[PDB]
Parts: sequence; C-alpha cells; structure tokens
Amino acid sequence: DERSQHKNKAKALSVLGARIHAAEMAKRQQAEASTRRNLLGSGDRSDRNRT
Amino acid sequence: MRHRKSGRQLNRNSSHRQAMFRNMAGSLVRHEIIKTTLPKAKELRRVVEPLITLAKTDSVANRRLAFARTRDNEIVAKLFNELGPRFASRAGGYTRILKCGFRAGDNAPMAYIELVDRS
Amino acid sequence: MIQEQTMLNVADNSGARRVMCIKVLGGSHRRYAGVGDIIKITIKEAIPRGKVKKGDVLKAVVVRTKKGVRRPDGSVIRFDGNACVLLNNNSEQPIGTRIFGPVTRELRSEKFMKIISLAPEVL
Amino acid sequence: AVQQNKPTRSKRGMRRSHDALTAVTSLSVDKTSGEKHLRHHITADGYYRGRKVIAK
RNA sequence: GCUCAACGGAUAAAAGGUACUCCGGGGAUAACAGGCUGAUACCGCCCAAGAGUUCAUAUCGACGGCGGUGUUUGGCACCUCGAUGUCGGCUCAUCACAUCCUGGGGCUGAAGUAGGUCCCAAGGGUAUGGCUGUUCGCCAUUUAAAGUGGUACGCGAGCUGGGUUUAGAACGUCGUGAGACAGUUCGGUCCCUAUCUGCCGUGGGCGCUGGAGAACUGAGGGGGGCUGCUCCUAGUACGAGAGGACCGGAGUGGACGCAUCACUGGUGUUCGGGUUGUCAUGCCAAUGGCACUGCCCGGUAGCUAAAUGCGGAAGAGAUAAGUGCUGAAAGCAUCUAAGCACGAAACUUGCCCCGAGAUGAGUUCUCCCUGACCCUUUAAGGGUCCUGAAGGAACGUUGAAGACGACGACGUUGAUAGGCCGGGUGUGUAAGCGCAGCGAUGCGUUGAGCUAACCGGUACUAAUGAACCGUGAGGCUUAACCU
RNA sequence: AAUUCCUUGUCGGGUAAGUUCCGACCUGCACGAAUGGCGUAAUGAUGGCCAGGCUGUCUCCACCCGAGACUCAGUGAAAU
RNA sequence: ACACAGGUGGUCAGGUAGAGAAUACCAAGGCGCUUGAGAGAACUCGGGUGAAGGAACUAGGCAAAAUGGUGCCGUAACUUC
RNA sequence: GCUCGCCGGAAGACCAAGGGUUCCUGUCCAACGUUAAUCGGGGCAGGGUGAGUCGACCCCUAAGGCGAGGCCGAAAGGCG
RNA sequence: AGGACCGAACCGACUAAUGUUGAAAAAUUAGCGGAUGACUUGUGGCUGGGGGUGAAAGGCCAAUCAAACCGGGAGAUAGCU
Repeated sequence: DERSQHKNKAKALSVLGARIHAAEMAKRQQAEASTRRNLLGSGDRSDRNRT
Repeated sequence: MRHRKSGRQLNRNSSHRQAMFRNMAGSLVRHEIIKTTLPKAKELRRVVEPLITLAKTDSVANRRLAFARTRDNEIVAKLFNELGPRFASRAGGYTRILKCGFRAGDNAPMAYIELVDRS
Repeated sequence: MIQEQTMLNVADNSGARRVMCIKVLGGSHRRYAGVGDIIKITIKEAIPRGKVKKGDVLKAVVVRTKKGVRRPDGSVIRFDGNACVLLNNNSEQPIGTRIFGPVTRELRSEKFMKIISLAPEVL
Repeated sequence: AVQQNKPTRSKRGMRRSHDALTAVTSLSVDKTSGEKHLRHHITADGYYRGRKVIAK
C-alpha cells in the first residue's frame, strides 16, 4: 500500500497478528461449538439423562 | 569456409553465370580468340573444353547435348565439323590464356583466350 | 530422442492411449531420452475403463523412438513412431500384462526382463 | 561512434605509414623484340616469350 | 474610520487545471545511480535464567550488552538538471565467502543409513516448466546441488519495450468544473558508419652487433579441474528388527570442452530425374529460357550435430581446519616453546596450447662472402671501379591455409591448378531406330545416358632465360689457451 | 467487473503445475437503470484464454543462393 | 533542394492458360535502372532446405510455417429466421 | 552486329495540367553526370512548331466573383 | 434489391522486418481493410486567425497549430544565464 517499506511492514505485521488471533479465536469457537453440540441433546424427548 | 570446392561466383547469380558462360563459349569458338577478365577466362575453360571433347565424336546424341549446352546451331555445326577433327589427337587443353594487362575503366586484369592451333 | 512436450503412443495394454513427456529423468540439464531410460510423463488420453485415468502422473520407459538406436557395427533401427511402456511410480515395473509392437536388444537387463519376456518380437 | 579529441597530423601520418604503394621490382625483356613488359604478361607490341601471340 | 491577522501593511477590489503545453535558469533543489553515515536491514560475538526426562552451552536461548558488512528502507544534499536512459527478460559474464553440492575435520541428545551445528576450502558445477511485465513468491517434476551477494540492485553507442513514463479513450472515486489518482484496463517511433583506451585475431618496420635456413630450451601466460547410478567387497561391520555402511576396486551415463566425417543424417540454387503454364530453336521428336532452384524427388565432395573417439585423473612437494609422537616451562598434564609424522577438489607441479620483443632479445646444427683504390675534419668516417654469394622478396599455377596481408605446395631437372583417360559415386533404363497398341504409352538395344568439388594416372594448357633486394670475412677492453 | 484496495478473496472447470480465462458465491474499499441497467443473432486489421493442423519461435542451431561487409582502380562526405 | 525506390487525371487494351484489367510467359514497342572487377571470413539484409521433438520461445503463436480453385455429398449451438 | 535477361492493363503509345526549346544536326569535355566519357536532358552554333474542320479565341450559362443606380456602414468598406 | 459476400484498378495504413547522416523531413517488401457507396477522383469556386473547418483527435488551416504566416510597435520585458 504505502511507498515506505517501514509502513508496509508495520501494516503487514498488524494484519498478520490479526489473522493469527482470528485463526486461534475461530479454532476455539469451532471446538466450543462441537463440544456444546455433542453435550446438548437434539431437544426431542428421546435424548435424556434425567426424567 | 570453402574447403575442396570449385567454381567462382563472380558476383552474379547461378542462372546469369550459366547464360554468360554459354554466350562467352559461343563467342570464343566463333572468333577463335576473345578478351575477357582473368577469373572469367580461367572459369571459361571448364565449359568450353568439355564441349570440344564431346564434339570429337560426331553423333546425333552428342550434337543434341552440345545444342543443350550452347543453344546455337551454327556454333554446334562449327564445333563438330572443324574443332573436333582439328583437336582429334589432343589430350585436353584446347585453349590458352595470355594475361594482357589491366582494363582502363575498372583496373580489371584482362586476358586473351585462344585456341592452341589458331594460326 | 524424447524430450519435454513430446507425445508418445503407448505400447502396452495399461489403458493409456497418448502420453506427453514432461521431464527427462536421470541427470541434471539432460536434453534427450533414448530407449531404456525413464522419463516422467502425464496421461493425455486413455481408454474408458483401464487401469489408469487421464491426468495421472507416473513414470514410463521408452521402447521405440523415431530417431532410433545404433548398434556396435554401425547399423540403425528406425521406427515410425515414438512409443513407451507405462511403469509403476515406485517399483518401476510394467502396469499392463502384454506388450504391443517390437522392441530392441538395448532393453535386455534385470530391470526390464518382464517387458522383454512379454514382447511379441525382440529385434 | 565519434571522437572526443582531434587526432594529430602525426597520428595521421603514422596511420598512413603502411598505405604506400610498392613499385614493380624488375621488368622482363622479351627475347625477340627486346622490349620491356610485366612478367607473365604479353608485351605492348603483342609478343609473349618470343612468339607473336596476337595480331594488330 | 483598516482579524490592512501574509500583522514595516504590493490594490478599495482576486480561486483552480495543464499528461496539450511552453520559455529563462539551478544539481543553489527532489526522483535514478555514485559519495559519507548505519537509525533500519543482514551476519557474528559477551553473560547464562530456561527448553533439552536429570544436564545452560548436542541444538536452541529470555532479560540485557558489544561489533562487522554496505546489504534493504532510510538520513544528508557533496556529483551530474547547456540530458549520467530506468523495472523485468535474452546474450555474455567477472569477483567475494558469511559454502548450496562434491573434498578434509571436531562435537553430537552421532548404533547403521540418513541428519544437526561449527571450523578449513572459491578448483569446478549450481535446473526445466504453469501463473503474472514481473524481481519476489506459490506450485509440478527432476538434481549431488538448484547458494547469498558485488559489478550504475552488471550489461538498451549489444537486443526487447510487456510494466512504468508523454500526447487518444474508458471504468471506480474526488471536484460545480477544467482535470487528478503508489487505482485499473485497451493502443502507443528504443538513433549512432568506432577516433582513443580495452578486448579477440592477423600483418608491416626495426632490433637482438656480418648475413641466412631450420630445430629447440623455458622465464612467463592461458585453457582444463563437475559428478551420478549399478556391481564386487557384503546383505559383511552395526542393529532386537526394519534397514544398512567406512575404506578400496570395476563398469556404464548427464552436462561441458577439444577433434573428426569412417558410420547415422542435414545442406549441397555447380549432378541426374518426374511434372504444370508459356515462349524460342522452321515443324514432329528432343531441348533451352522464365515462373521462389517454377514446384518437387534424390544426392558427390566439402561444411556440419543429432553422429563417435578422447579429456577432467593417478602421482610428487609444502600446507588450512584437524589428528598426533617425544617434551619441559609448570616434579603432573600438555600437538610446541627446541625437534619429528600425517592431512583436502584450495597453492606449486603433473595434462594441453602460446611463448627469447624473456631488450635479461637465449641455445644447438648447417650454409655464404678471403678485390683493388682515392679524399679530409683520422674514425664504428665518406667516395669510385669490379663483384651480387647463401638466402629472401617479386611474378605465375595454387591449397582441406585464408577478409586483405600471412602460412604451405609447385615453377619444365614439373603433377601446382585446369583439361584429358580410367575408376568410384549420384540420378535412374537418355537420344535415335525397331516391335505391340487407333492412341496415350509400354518393351528391346539398356542398369543405358549424363555425372561438380572425389580417387589413380597423364605435360595437352598455364606455371620464362632472366632481372631485383641482400655483400665482399664482421667494433673496443679484459681473461684462458694456442705459436 | 474496462469498476474489488485488502486479493493470487473462496469453490468448481481446464493444466502435472493457471496472479490471466470461464462458471458461481456477495464481505459492492468505491456497479446500477437514457453522463442509461442487463442480455443479444450478425459484424470487428478490437482485448483475454484453450484445442486440432502446421512449423528453426524454441531444445540448438547447421548448410546453401544472392545484395553489402573485405581487397584493387576512380570520385569522395558527416556528426564531433 | 538531386538525373530522388515517393505523388500525378483521361484515352488505347493483342496471343496462350485463366472466371478475370488478378497471375505466368510472349507479340507490337521499349529497356538492363551512369561506378565496375575480384574474393566467397565474422556480422547485417532478402530468401531456400532440415534429422528427432512440435509453442517447451515469448508479454503475446510476434514473425515464419500451414490452408487456399471448381463440382458434388454433408454441416452444430444460438438466432432478429 | 550476334547472343542473354527485364516490363508488356507497362517499365509500351497519345493527351490535358505543369514545364518552356530540354526536340533534330554539326562540333567540344574545362564545370554539371555520385566512376571513365569520344556519349547526354551538359557548353556553343544552326535548324525545327505551316490548320475554315484538332484545341484556345468566339456565342451560352452553373457554383462563384465584380457590380450602374440602390440599401446599409465612423472612414476604408459590406450586401445586392 | 443491398452503406450484402470473395477479389484487381482506386482509396486507406492493421502487423512485422529494413531503413533512423534513409532511395524517402514517414517510405519500401511480405501480409491487411473498403472495393455501387456515409465510395473515390480531375477542374474551378466559397469559409481567414480568437477566426475558419472538424463522423470530434484540440485534429487540420502550404514539411509550422492549446490560436497560422509576413511586416510593424521592437533594440518588448527578463530580480535569469
């Protein structure tokens, strides 16, 4: 983007940091979602652990 | 490089060379001595001596071949009726080159080429 | 004399009909391939239900070249087309169970004994 | 493509030092007519090596 | 009475675009490249908490510290604005080592194979493609390896002009607009006959101390130096198995270089044939000219690669990192201080080529010259007559030598070139005549005719008797012999 | 996308490998309805990509024919 | 600006092959283009041919190479027919 | 003078436009012709262009120009 | 019948090469587009510079065009070289 290598490098570092943070966050959400999906039942009366 | 090759190009294309040598051979056997430049004269021998050699034996086939290489019936007729019996005993070398100086217009080394027994 | 982008006919019943050479194996900066040397090829045309599909990358050994080979006496055997025999990518052994067309004496070695055994004529 | 300093007359003469012509070393005398001529060429009267090769 | 606030106030009164541009200047001043410096970039080093099951230092290394290079982006404006052409690509390179591979070695968290890291080493080698104008990058498949850099991020008076970077046009955006965009997309003139240095070749003159023809020595200079795979040792050493050597030997390849045409081929407009249209030789028949050699099919010699021979080495000397023996300083230890040994594609040779202008001009063998006199400034002096050697040059016929000079063969006591004779090769059964057929055409004579550069011969032609240049015993001083 | 900077967005086709192309998706920096929106047979010395034939464009250059370049004779410049 | 590979309107229109004023060779007619001669190096221009491969070249099949006439059989998507 | 090659819907033949003696004969090579030159479209001298019917002039008009008087415009002048 | 198709004269100039002190102050060779039309061409005329003309490029207006050329103000001015 910028004519300056230092500014280009700074912007690239920021985007890279955001992408890594996003990847980690997404991986956490996917894992959290999968665990929740398995633990929670279908919502039908058949899936039971206590009556 | 032109290792073991023969034939002077003489700054002309092949068709021009063939036609020029045909004309020059006709002129030489017609007049019995002609003046031309030294390389052209040295190259003219290789065309006019086989014609005489061919002309040594009179036959219809030989006359047609001589006609194919000269395109002048008078020239063919002279070759077979005179030049063949005249040179009937020679083992080649029916011409003679005599260097005659340099041309005024372009300083080309000229020469006279004549039949050996002209006189 | 096979190099890159050369189309070849297939001499075995492995299922491929027309392959293209994409590398000449066995050495840096190598230009051509005679007979009996591996090349890496891609399959550009195959029969409907064969052992190989169109677009697979695998090895092959050249058995016939239009430039031909030369023998110690000075003779030369020239063929009308360039033909190869498909080989496995790891074992380098023939996929098909039959060979089509003749081959030459340059192939008789422990590596291609199967090919010369199956060949209909060994020139 | 072009010079940066004018070459001298000295340099001009040095370059032209090999441009000189060479005069003919010796002429030949015809054995019959006695006149001089270039070696292996016919004399100005039409003789060559004694015999009269071309009329006039 | 003036936020004349741009406050010593140009007027009471004034904003933009120029890539359609244009002039006078500045490297006083920016972009490229060079210069200084090194924040930034890259590569090292100092301390060692920690990761490594235990153990800092096998490999990494936090918090901190000290440098090297000029190497990215910069800082400055010292060079150039009376022009220093710029990204990438093609061709051609050359240097550095902070070494990508091959070579030598220490440690290893090194059983073996295969690795990690560091030290020494620049001799050689160090991909082809898909995508984009790309450098860079990702990907496919090889390779022993696909190095990092310098050279105006080498190279446009060598090539390109796709991107960028003029004038045309459009899209998104900004502006009322002219227009503008490190936003994009279509199209868009790359000049120079080389004077000097440099470099690749090749000559002329003179020198080397009388002149000449050969053959050398070698001070010095250049070229070349890469490596795979398979087999034997040996499925041995090692390992529980899977797997699998060091050292040493043999064969066959890839790339590069030199040579050659004997083989496989290309060219072969100078050889032969097939055939279309037309014109000419009175006409038939047969030829010849033109149509890219009219279009083709073959192909001699020569030149050539794709074709086939050869090469990189082995060996020796001295070494780098490294391994040592003996041995004190320092009763021990210690590769070093005295002394001795080993050690790599690096150095010097060994292989090939140039090479005494090597002015330090060298060495060896052989050939040629053994006359009379004058003059004045009396000396390495000048002049006349006689003499012209050995050898060279010139001229001619020429060459698988060659731009031209040069180099090589031959010049009548001659095969140097052309022609001629015979053979070989190439083309493919010529012309004329006869027979069969109404005819196109076929068959016989006939594997005929023609045949360049090839091979073996042959003075038939051209290579003249001469003439020209070059001389006529070769300076001085010492030393050793000779009489 | 003649329009998307991030961007070679992601998926599919073609290729062994496709920053271009084609077909979708919509997170439209910053499309859009006569400074016209979206298609469209035919047409174009229009822009991009792929395939068959063909090839010295290339791997990798080699030979041959002429016109210059070179030598000889005659005339005889120029930029700087 | 030249005895300049440029520019210039109208008229005549032969033979053979060809659809033809294209194209090739000729007639009537007119020219060989005002420096030549050698040699047959690199390199430059305009061409011919090429083993094996067929776009691997390159920004891009740029340029070369290739197709090419007449009669007949047959001819797809899409379409404003 | 004899061969060879090139154009031949032109590189042949006749005009208009344009040029203005370059046309033909004798003579000369100093300067012009990219070389030599006895040759020339070069120098010098002489000769050569014949019309009731070809073309121009003449009679007639198109686009357009000039324009008696006239209208308009500081003057020059514009339109008709 | 057609701003229809293939293709010469004629008009134009898309690509490459050569030439860039050229044969030429934009052309030559091999290809290329139109070729009964919004075509092309000869002769004469008309539109004049802040004006003309433009199937529109600020193109062209005598090898000169974001305001022609010639004469004059004129030895413009130039804190610049």
